[PDB]
Amino acid sequence: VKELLEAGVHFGHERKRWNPKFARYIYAERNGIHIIDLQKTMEELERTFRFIEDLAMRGGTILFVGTKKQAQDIVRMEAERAGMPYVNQRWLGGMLTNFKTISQRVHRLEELEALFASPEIEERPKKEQVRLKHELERLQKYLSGFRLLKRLPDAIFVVDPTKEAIAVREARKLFIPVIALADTDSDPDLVDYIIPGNDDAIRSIQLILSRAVDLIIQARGGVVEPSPSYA
RNA sequence: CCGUCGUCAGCUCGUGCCGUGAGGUGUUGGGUUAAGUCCCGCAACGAGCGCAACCCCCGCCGUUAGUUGCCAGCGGUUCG
Ligand SMILES: [Mg+2]
Ligand SMILES: [Mg+2]
Ligand SMILES: [Mg+2]
Ligand SMILES: [Mg+2]
Ligand SMILES: [Mg+2]
Ligand SMILES: [Mg+2]
Ligand SMILES: [Mg+2]
Ligand SMILES: [Mg+2]
Ligand SMILES: [Mg+2]
Ligand SMILES: [Mg+2]
Ligand SMILES: [Mg+2]
Repeated sequence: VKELLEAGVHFGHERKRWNPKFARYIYAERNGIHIIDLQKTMEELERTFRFIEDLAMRGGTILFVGTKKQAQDIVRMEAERAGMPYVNQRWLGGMLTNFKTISQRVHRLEELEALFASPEIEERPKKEQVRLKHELERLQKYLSGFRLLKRLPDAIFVVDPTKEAIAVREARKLFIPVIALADTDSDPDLVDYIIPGNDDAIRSIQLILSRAVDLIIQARGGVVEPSPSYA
């Protein structure tokens, strides 16, 4: 499952826009660029996946965090493939720390599902349709992956702990383990299970996500061959 | 019970987040409207009292009804 042709996909980026805590996972600066010791990536995959694999067979949910436009679509395929929740658009404040309240806003979604599946009155004003439809069209935009989540995840898995510091912040306050693919602009000490790698190139996001999705499905009852990606 | 600022676009709440704390946040920000009006954005997410709507008068048309009201037509018409 592990693989070594990762250097055929990322080895890292971003110059002196670095975070000094990450130096322990950096090989050298060549291309005017911080370069990640890929060896140092394997070590942490071994330990991180052990967590994920051990987390797999226990039948426990995982929240998928990626919202930079470089990792936007690629998380949506993969979280569904493993049948687990994600956030694609905005990470709402209090998704975790205020779950019962945020998820009180999925009950409005599930309730819209039914109402627009006929009939429960269509003699409701034309303009109210206009209003309700768009609201469904609005709600749908954000919550499509969060709706699966019906309880606090036993872990969360992140693309950018720097870009999604808020997510990381809530998880911490809820003692939830934090997992993340994360490059040198990020804060290492902040993540429990670290995948020290490029977090912007779609290449790198595909390799590390999918193979982690596969490790999840492998120990969660079955296996399957390849998954969708743009070249 | 009333005047009043003021028919002005405002005033808050629940939870979460922030601050030792008063409190902030949301309610700020772009745009739009008669309006916290609606949109877009966002550690905020919703809820409430207000705005608006629902009620009355007027402007067009219709159905129903035709006296004490009306008279288009015809006939009588002392001439109403
Ligand atoms: Mg990065
Ligand atoms: Mg509060
Ligand atoms: Mg202060
Ligand atoms: Mg406090
Ligand atoms: Mg307060
Ligand atoms: Mg105000
Ligand atoms: Mg205020
Ligand atoms: Mg404004
Ligand atoms: Mg006004
Ligand atoms: Mg309003
Ligand atoms: Mg706001």
